[PDB]
Amino acid sequence: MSLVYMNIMMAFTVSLTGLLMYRSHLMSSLLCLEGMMLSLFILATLMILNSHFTLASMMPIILLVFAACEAALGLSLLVMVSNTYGTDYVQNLNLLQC
Amino acid sequence: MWFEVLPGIAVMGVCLFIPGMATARIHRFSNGGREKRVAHYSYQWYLMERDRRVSGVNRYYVSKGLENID
Amino acid sequence: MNPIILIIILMTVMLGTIIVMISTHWLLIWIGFEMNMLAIIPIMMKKHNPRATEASTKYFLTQSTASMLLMMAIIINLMFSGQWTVMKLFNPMASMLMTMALAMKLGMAPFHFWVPEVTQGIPLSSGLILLTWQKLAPMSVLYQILPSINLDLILTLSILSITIGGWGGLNQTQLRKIMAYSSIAHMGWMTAVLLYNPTMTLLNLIIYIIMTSTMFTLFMANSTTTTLSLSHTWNKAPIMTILVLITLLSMGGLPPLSGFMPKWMIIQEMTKNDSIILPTLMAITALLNLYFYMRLTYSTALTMFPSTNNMKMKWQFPTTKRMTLLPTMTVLSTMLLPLTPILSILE
Amino acid sequence: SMMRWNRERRRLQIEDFEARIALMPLLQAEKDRRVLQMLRENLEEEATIMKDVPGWKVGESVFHTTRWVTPMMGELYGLRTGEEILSSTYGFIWYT
Amino acid sequence: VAAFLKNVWAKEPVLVASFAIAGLAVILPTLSPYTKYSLMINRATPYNYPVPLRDDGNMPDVPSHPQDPQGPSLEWLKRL
Amino acid sequence: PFFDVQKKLGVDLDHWMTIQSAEQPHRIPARCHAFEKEWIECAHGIGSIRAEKECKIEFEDFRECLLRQKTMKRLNAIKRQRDKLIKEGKYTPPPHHSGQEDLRP
Amino acid sequence: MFMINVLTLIIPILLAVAFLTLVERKVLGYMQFRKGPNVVGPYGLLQPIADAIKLFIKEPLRPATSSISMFILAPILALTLALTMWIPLPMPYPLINMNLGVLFMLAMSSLAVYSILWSGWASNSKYALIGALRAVAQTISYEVTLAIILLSVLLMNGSFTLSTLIITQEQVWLIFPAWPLAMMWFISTLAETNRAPFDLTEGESELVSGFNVEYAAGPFALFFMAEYANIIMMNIFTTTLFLGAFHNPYMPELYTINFTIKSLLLSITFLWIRASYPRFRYDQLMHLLWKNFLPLTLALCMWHVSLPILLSSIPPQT
Amino acid sequence: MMTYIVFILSIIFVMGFVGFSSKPSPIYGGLGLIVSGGVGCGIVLNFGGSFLGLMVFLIYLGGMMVVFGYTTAMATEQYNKVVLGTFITGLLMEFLMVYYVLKDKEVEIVFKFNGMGDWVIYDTGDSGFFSEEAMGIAALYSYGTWLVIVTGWSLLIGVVVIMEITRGN
Amino acid sequence: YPTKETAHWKPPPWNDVDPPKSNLTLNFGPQHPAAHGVLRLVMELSGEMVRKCDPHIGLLHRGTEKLIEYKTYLQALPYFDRLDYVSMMCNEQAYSLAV
Amino acid sequence: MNLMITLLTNFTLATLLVTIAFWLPQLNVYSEKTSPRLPFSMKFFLVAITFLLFDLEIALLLPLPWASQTTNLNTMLTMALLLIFLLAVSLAYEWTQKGLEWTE
Ligand SMILES: CCCCCCCCCCCCCCCCCC(=O)OC[C@H](COP(=O)([O-])OCC[N+](C)(C)C)OC(=O)CCCCCCCCCCCCCCCCC
Ligand SMILES: CCCCCCCCCCCCCCCCCC(=O)OC[C@H](COP(=O)(O)OCCN)OC(=O)CCCCCCCCCCCCCCCCC
Ligand SMILES: CCCCCCCCCCCCCCCCCC(=O)OC[C@H](COP(=O)(O)OCCN)OC(=O)CCCCCCCCCCCCCCCCC
Ligand SMILES: CCCCCCCCCCCCCCCCCC(=O)OC[C@H](COP(=O)(O)OCCN)OC(=O)CCCCCCCCCCCCCCCCC
Ligand SMILES: CCCCCCCCCCCCCCCCCC(=O)OC[C@H](COP(=O)(O)OCCN)OC(=O)CCCCCCCCCCCCCCCCC
Repeated sequence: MSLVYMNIMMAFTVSLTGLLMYRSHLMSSLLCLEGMMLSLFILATLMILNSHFTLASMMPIILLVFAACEAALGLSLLVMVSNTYGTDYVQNLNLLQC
Repeated sequence: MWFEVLPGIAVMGVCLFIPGMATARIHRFSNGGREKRVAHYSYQWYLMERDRRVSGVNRYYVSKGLENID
Repeated sequence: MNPIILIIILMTVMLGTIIVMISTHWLLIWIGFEMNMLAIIPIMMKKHNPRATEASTKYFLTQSTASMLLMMAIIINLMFSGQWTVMKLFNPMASMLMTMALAMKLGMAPFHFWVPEVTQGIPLSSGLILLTWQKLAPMSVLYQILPSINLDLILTLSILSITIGGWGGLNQTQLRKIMAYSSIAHMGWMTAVLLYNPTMTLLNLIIYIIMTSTMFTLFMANSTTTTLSLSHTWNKAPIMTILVLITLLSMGGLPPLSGFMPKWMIIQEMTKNDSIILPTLMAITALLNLYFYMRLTYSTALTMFPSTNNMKMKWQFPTTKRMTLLPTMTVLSTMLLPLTPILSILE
Repeated sequence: SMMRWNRERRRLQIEDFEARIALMPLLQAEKDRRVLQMLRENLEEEATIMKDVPGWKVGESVFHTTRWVTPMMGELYGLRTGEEILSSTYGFIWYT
Repeated sequence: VAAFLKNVWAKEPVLVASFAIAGLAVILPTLSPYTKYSLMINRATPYNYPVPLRDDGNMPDVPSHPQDPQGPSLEWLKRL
Repeated sequence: PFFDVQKKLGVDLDHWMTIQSAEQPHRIPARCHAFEKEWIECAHGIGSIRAEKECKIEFEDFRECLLRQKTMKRLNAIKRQRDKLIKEGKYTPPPHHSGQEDLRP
Repeated sequence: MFMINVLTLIIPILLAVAFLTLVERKVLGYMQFRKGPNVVGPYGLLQPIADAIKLFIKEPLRPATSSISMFILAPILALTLALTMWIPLPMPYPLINMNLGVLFMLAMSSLAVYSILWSGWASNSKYALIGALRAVAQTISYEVTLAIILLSVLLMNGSFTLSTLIITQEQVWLIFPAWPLAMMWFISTLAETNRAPFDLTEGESELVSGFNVEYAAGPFALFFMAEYANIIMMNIFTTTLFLGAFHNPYMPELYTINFTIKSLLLSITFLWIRASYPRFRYDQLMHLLWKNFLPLTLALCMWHVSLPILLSSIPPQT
Repeated sequence: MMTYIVFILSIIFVMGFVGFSSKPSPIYGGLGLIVSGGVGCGIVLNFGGSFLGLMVFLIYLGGMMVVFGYTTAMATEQYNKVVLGTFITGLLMEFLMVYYVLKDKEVEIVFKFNGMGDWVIYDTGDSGFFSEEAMGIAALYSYGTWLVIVTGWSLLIGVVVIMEITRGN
Repeated sequence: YPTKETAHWKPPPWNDVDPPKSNLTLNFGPQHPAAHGVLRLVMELSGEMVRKCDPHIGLLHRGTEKLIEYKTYLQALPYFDRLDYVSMMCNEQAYSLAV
Repeated sequence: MNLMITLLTNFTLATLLVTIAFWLPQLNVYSEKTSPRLPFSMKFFLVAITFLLFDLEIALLLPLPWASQTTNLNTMLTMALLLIFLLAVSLAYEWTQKGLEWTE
């Protein structure tokens, strides 16, 4: 198929493995999540513009709005974690092991 | 008095006058003494590319009228 | 929380589940999961302690990852089909990604690793919502995509969910983690029969929701979050020990109870399709679930653990808790096996 | 004032659109002859190139139907120069 | 309804102007005589091509030419 | 649990964005409108199991309309053979594939 | 030939920014019963040249930075955005005649707060970062009313095209149907550029602007000239947007002189507002946005949605 | 080179995702995602999605990454091996993919992909006096009634949800 | 079942509430030091609010009223012009009335 | 392509002026100068999230000048006034539960 679709899929998998392998921060996890969303936006837009399928032109707007509201919810969770512990480190969020 | 600010306002006004007058004269120079063809929609680009093909000299702004038909 | 805000947020959770159930467009499916997650996050943070914030953060991360994989599966479906109908998928890669995403939304193993922690970190009513109501939307999407679901993938997820939900609860003394590992095992049981007969999937889902709602309603009525606090029920409310006895003997699949009905109908439909080894391994693995159920019954009803002196003050006070549908949910989770051919209404 | 002027602007838009509509049959005829010219030239150059390849069907449809399929950008501007390619494939997008 | 309105126009005139402008925006197209003409102008704007019809023999209301009398006219748009 | 509330109440919530052959704004046709219409009118009413085998040709034409993989593979073969004949010197490009012919309309 | 057009755009931008400093000091001089510069050049005309040569050889300030690369990129991004906000401006013809020039300018001005945020990250002060956060919150606050006022005005335009906005105002200035949007727009563009009475970084009501404080900052001249490019640009955009002039297609210089005179009067109006009022407290302009402008902006947004439908005055798309 | 402009922008997009996905810091992670959003927006702009590209700039980079940097300025304190090693690993993998698909004109990692430029797959038609993408986005109001209902309800619930969970009581 | 690995696991609290496990102090100065210029303030800020404001003075303490002790009355008069240096003849008049 | 040339020229002029302003004051060799977590505010984060949520509501409002051109004007006017009303109700709930406090 289209050569640019390979790169946008590989970008989604790169941001996936970034999100699927944490280093320290929850903010970097949310950045990898929104990079995944960015690659989803670009790939959906390239398909819908390529197809000349008219009514799905409003679909990437809905994706962007819903997932940025999702991102605001994630930043509020990060803010409550940082208000609890002082950092946004993922190793401070291990009380639920026992 | 208050008119002592008018040289600086005049220099600033000439500096604002240069870009628009410059792009108007460049659009008239680059397009056969006329305005630049505004192609916001694909029909306007379709007609513009048709003009580029029918002029023969690979220029959209070379207009062929009734002298071109028999 | 403001009760007006609580009512609107619970209506928004229900509305997201309804939008997943009734819509014919993949973007509306994704919208419904986004609405469901976005509304259920304050239900988890109702008490505002660090464990609820940790549980809500882990739940957000897992459901967000699942939602993005779901949208990627939808996007590959739009590649290879040019359309949006919620039906079978037109690519096995999109089928694998959507099966992984719905397994993450269910908390099936190996994506089960959030369910005991997130269930432990949140209150019992929100844990009830997470372990009963949130199972309805991804099982509906799995119900509509089953012509495209890979057999080996969903059966691997099912047997791994049954085995891990069996060996998980054997070490646990927290009641919410026991209910979470029971959730993992029962979601394995539900998806194991999905490609064979999804009416038995709906039967297992309904009977499991009734039994889980019974157990969480008993835990809310007794205000017990540990095994050892559930043990002090005999000196306070002795009927509740009988109810947790019959409900935990139900959830272990013992006849003549109604929790025998789902796994018996699942073995009944999988051996129609010439699978003998797989439901036998499933049935032998369910003995671990029944083992920690029997551990709970021994600690609560069949013995009497020693109590403290302050229970004498609570003898003088009755329960003012609105135990909504607890007798109805107790009767329907124990004495429904004579009505086993009622499953045809789900066809 | 904006009521009078936007009603006049809508009348002027309908005048421009009906000029477009009156010109569309001629442009459709020229575009039909354009794409058939380019496909016939691509077919002739395929006939003079794809001889050494064994089992090649010149002008073979990649579709199983015999319905006319709208030509793709590579199906028209594929064997041509890259300047013509760019002017047909990013001309309107890059235009000013 | 009279003393409260004067009190809130004294205290918070910004919000009174806001709810007044918003309320007129809501209820005024239902009382406007020109709302029909917006619909009529938007459906009379020819973005596409008026694809002709095969004259089977009996279509008296469809013209044979743009300048024919029968057909949807725009005298109301020129005149108003 | 596909509770088909839209067909029960008769309301249309999301059937319009569902396919490319639906009623588009200003009657804009999609690039695979005919192929998707043929595949849908083939596969309608006969179910998925009969639609995977009895509507395979319309589905293949519609997939090859969407992705254009056979077309790009054919153009790869033609361009590769053309570049090989340029490399072997046994071929010269025509004046209408060089930019020296003043195009049709 | 097109590069000549790009240079005749972007070099007179820098010259107009240089002499806006002189016009500011002179007009604030005479409005304060004094004079501005008149010694350095004839009538002070060599003041900006002298001041730019002074600032370009003055020592890098005292300290070092937290992030070096963002300390480099914040003036680069500020100057790049301040020069690329001009390219769709129709005067009477834009440089890049794009179909969505309004939305392009709103998007590139939404990108402008990263220079503030990266200059806050770059300085080693934990207090200058707080001041940068306050300025970022101020700017993204007033971007809301920028977007909604701009949308409400373009409901009478028909498109996002800036060149169509000259065609729209051929019968009347668009300040006459939309003067409340115009006055809230003018104050909101005044609050975008951190301009008085809303300049809290360059004034008091600030935790870090405090006499023997830390925070290595960049070359002040580059942020200063990006800021004045933004000021002149937003005044030309307001002139195009509300006070759009007469355009003869055969004589473009009439429209060019006309929008130039209106843009000069509107930039002098910025200079005349900053020399007339005390500064807001930070919560007072947060109040001014969220409890004064945004209710009226939403009310007028509903009004300018429903008004072309009830007047049958819907503008055309093309 | 100019015919492959969308491919070059896509390679810069993948390089940017490798840049921040290796996660040097949330600050430089945000910077890398900003540059990635810009080049992916350029990818979208070069097919004719002008409104959707300006939605990237205005909404994604203009609001959301501004809020991510705003929150990162309130989380971390200002002043490796795994980051740089994973960066050069992803760069080697991506340039090996580029070299393979440029020397072979067909590659199969998960799906088959063409080696020519993506200019071939466009349409040879015109839309008239409108952008089709603009009209399909304008149809959010007339056709997309239920979509606007659920999106506005989700945003109002999002406001209520953020005010509930950040209150701390 | 405790192991060698899961030996450090204490059981969770009863109400699932853990113990939570400050305010800004600012040294202040006037922005442009032309009007006051010699003011020092130690703040205790609480975000926006001010909890404690401690002015530190003596930065223009010159020991005027010890220098007066070694000078005559006519010599002590010009020290009063320099106390409130926008109120010169008022302080002159006050010292004049005292003498 | 004209846009990319213009952006490249603007970025090059910006980088050139930054290179001047970082290397030109190093020509005059000066002396070697030898002598020698932030408090989190909930209100700053809340005004940032309030911006982000209302900016998403603006992102819904942005196709209105094109949506006025439709033929389903009753539906379009209803959904337009409904989106601006939901933005107003979002602002009202942000008001009355003391969300807009001390950054009002
Ligand atoms: C574009 C060209 C220029 C445009 C004009 C701008 C040039 C003039 C600039 C003057 C200097 C301003 C310097 C900055 C000042 C900042 C402070 C300020 O003004 O705050 C704004 C003040 C703020 O209010 P306030 O602070 O004065 O009041 C106190 C408010 N409370 C009680 C909440 C504390 O006012 C506004 O917000 C008004 C904004 C514009 C109002 C538009 C009115 C439209 C009315 C239509 C009719 C309504 C009647 C009812 C409906 C009838 C329907 C038929
Ligand atoms: C769009 C338009 C933009 C315009 C931008 C610029 C605006 C201002 C234009 C210039 C205004 C007038 C400048 C006059 C400066 C003073 C000249 C002068 O008298 O300098 C005297 C000085 C010493 O001379 P000395 O020989 O000692 O004299 C004693 C004789 N008994 O001798 C000297 O200092 C040496 C000579 C210096 C001459 C400097 C002239 C001004 C240079 C400004 C730079 C930009 C100029 C414009 C460029 C574009 C247009 C050409
Ligand atoms: C194909 C299937 C389609 C779908 C079919 C139906 C599926 C049903 C799924 C049931 C999910 C139940 C989720 C929990 C109940 C919902 C309402 C709720 O949130 O109730 C909790 C509420 C909160 O009160 P609060 O004050 O917060 O309590 C904590 C102490 N202060 O109040 C309390 O905490 C009070 C304590 C008792 C609450 C008991 C609630 C039981 C609800 C479930 C009933 C059984 C399901 C219906 C019958 C079977 C249907 C299949
Ligand atoms: C119906 C059409 C659609 C209507 C919805 C669309 C509205 C568009 C404008 C958006 C406004 C968004 C924010 C609205 C918040 C309203 C609530 C409010 O602000 O209440 C608090 C306020 C007192 O404020 P306080 O608590 O003291 O705070 C310090 C400020 N000084 O309390 C007050 O100031 C009292 C405010 C209520 C009384 C106002 C009465 C106005 C009547 C105008 C004439 C009739 C117009 C017809 C429609 C009426 C609708 C109510
Ligand atoms: C820290 C990093 C560095 C920071 C400093 C530098 C970056 C920030 C400042 C520059 C921002 C660059 C923005 C580039 C795109 C702008 C949007 C755009 O292209 O809009 C114009 C136009 C859309 O309008 P329309 O008229 O519909 O299209 C033509 C149809 N006849 O569309 C067109 O005309 C399309 C023209 C072709 C496509 C142009 C694509 C440019 C290349 C990709 C982006 C490069 C910049 C990457 C970084 C961005 C910011 C992070």
